[PDB]
Amino acid sequence: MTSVFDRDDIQFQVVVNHEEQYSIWPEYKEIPQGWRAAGKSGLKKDCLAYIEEVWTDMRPLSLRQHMDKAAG
Repeated sequence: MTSVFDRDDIQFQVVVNHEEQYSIWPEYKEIPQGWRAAGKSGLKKDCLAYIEEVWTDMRPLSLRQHMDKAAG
């Protein structure tokens, strides 16, 4: 057996600009000065779903991306 161990999970995070716009950024990269991390960090699909909401309390309108494929 090999000891490499397959763990190909590339994580991202949601970043917000001073214009309160929501974008995605890889976890492994430093954020450009002027933005900050917000929401949840995780897979790209997590980030996609999040921005769709973009916050949600009444209804996750990411449901409209279920018409596309799977909200991710």
